[PDB]
Amino acid sequence: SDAPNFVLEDTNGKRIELSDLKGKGVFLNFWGTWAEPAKKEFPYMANQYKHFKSQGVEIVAVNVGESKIAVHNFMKSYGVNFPVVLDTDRQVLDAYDVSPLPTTFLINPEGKVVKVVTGTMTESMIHDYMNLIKPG
Repeated sequence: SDAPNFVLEDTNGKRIELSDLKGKGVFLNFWGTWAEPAKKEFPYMANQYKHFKSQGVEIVAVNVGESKIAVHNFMKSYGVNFPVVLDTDRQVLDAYDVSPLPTTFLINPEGKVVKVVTGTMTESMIHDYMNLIKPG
């Protein structure tokens, strides 16, 4: 089931289009700084990303319309090492029909959504999901 495309700037004004990431598996995570799960889970993700990045899985944590500073702070606080983008006026969110928050979409290399993950993730789970979508 096809994944709605989008273009947002990450947190250094750098333009990211979802369809550019064809070939790679995409851990598409929707989040806000208020969500207590993302405080638990971002360190897990940064940790698994050390492993999975060069296996061809990519993470795109789409923050849900918060200001640039709020995000940068949260990123620093939780040692983020992975691409975060800003959905400033919340359109991508609506495009994706999201809530709960967080919500993760697992997108395979062809670009279809293989699993919608909602609620809580163990690092253990995060790892499995990253397997579920990696190219090899």
